[PDB]
Amino acid sequence: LECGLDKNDYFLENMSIVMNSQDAVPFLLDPSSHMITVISNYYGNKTVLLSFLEEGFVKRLENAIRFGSVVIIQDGEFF
Amino acid sequence: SPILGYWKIKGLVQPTRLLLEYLEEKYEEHLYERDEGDKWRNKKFELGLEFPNLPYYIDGDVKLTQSMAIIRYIADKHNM
Amino acid sequence: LGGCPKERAEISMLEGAVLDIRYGVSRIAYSKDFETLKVDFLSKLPEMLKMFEDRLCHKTYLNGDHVTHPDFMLYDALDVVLYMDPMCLDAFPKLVCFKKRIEAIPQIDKYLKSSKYIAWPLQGWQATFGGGDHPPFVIEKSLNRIKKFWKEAQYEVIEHSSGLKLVREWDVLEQACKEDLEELVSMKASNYYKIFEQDCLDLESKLTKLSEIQVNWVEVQFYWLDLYGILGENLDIQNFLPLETSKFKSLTSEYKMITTRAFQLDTTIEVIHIPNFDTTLKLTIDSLKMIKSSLSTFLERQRRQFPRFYFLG
Repeated sequence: LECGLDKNDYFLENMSIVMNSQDAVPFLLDPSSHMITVISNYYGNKTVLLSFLEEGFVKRLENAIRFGSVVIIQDGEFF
Repeated sequence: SPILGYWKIKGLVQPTRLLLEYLEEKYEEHLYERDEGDKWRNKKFELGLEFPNLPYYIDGDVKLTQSMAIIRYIADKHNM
Repeated sequence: LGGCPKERAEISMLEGAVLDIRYGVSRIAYSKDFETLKVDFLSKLPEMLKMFEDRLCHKTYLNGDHVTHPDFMLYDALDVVLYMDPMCLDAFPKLVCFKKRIEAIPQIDKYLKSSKYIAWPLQGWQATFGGGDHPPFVIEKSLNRIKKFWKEAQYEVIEHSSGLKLVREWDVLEQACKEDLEELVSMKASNYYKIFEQDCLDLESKLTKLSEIQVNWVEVQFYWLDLYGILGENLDIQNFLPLETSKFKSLTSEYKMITTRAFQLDTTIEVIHIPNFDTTLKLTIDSLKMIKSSLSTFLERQRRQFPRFYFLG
C-alpha cells in the first residue's frame, strides 16, 4: 500500500497472488499502468523495464538475467 | 645413427647430449636455426611422436618427446 | 599396475605426460601474469587433450577396460582446468565423458558427497588462480569478452576520390559500444561486483568516453561527406563562397591528420587516449555546421531574389 497499491480488497488479493507464490512467472494485466510503478517502488534500483516490441530486447534481457535484475516486460500481448 | 631434434643450442636437451657423448653413441641432429621457425612448423605435427614436441628423440621405433621421456630413454639404453 | 611390463610402463608414461600438463597449469598460476597467459595455454591444450581423446576411442578408461592410475591423474588435471575454463571439455566429448565416467564410479561419487572431501581451493591459497577462500563468477568472464572485443576493433577504412580516408559501415561498432556499455550498467545489479567493482568503473569511464567521441565522429564524417559533394569539386561554387572554402580547407587539413593518426593506431579504443580528440572533433563539427548553415542562408537569399528558385529546390 505504501508504494501505492489501491485499498481495494480485490487489488490486495491480486497482489498477494502475484507475490506469495513465485514458482511461475506472473502475468499482470492493467489498463492503468499504475501497477508498473508499484513493483518498481518495491525492487528500486534493481527494477529494469523492457518491452517485447523494443529493438535491443534480445540483448537487454540477457543482461538482466545474468546479474539478478528484477524484470517487468511492458508488452505482454506481443511475445 | 638415432635422431635428436632440438634448437641448435643447449636448451632442454643438454644433459641428454652429454650422456650420449658419454656412451660414445653416435647420432644425427634435426637442428632448428635462429630464424628457422617455419622448418619446425613444417615438421611439427607430421613426425608421429606420442606427443608432438621439442626436443624429440627417435631411434628403433622409440619415438620420444618430453625431455624426461627422452633423457630416461638414453639412460635406459645403457641400463641406468 | 596393469596387465604386463609393457602395459605397466605405458601406465607410467601416462603418469609423466599427465603431470607435464597438470604442472604446466600450476607454474603460470602463481604468476601475476596469469590473466593473459591462459590465452596461449588453452590454445596449446587442444593438441595435448587430443591425444587422450584418441586413446579414449574404443577404451572405457585410459589404458583399457579397467580403471588405471593415469586415469586418476588426468582426472585431477581435468577437474582443475574446468574451473579455469568451464568449456575446456565442450570441444572434446570423449573427455567430457571420461571425466563424468570417473565421477560416476559409485565409490568416488559417494566420496565427493561425503565429509572426507576437500572441495576447494585448487592451488595453494596464495596462488593467483584457484587460491583464496571461495570461488567467484560470470562478471569477469563477460568483462573479458568486452575487453577482448575492444582490443580487436576494426573499422572499414576506404579512401575516396581525394586525400582523406573514410570510415565506412558505422553501425556494427556503433551498436557494440552502446550494448557493452549497457552491460556494465547491469553489472551494478550483481552481488559480488563491489571490489571487482572498481576496475569495471575504469573500463566504464573508458567506453563512455569512446561513445562521447563516437557521437561526434559520425556527425563529422557525415557532414564533411555531404559538404564535399557541394564545395569540394567545383571552382564556380568556391568562387561565390570564398570565406567558406578557405575555412573548409583548413578543417580538411586537420581532419586528414586526425584520421590517419587514429587509423594507424590500429585500435579504435586507443583513440580515447589520443590528445585532444573530443575537443578537436567538437571544434571541427561546429565549423562544418557553420558552413552548412551559411550555405542555407545563401540559397534562401538567392531564392528570395528570384522567387522561381523556390520552385526548383
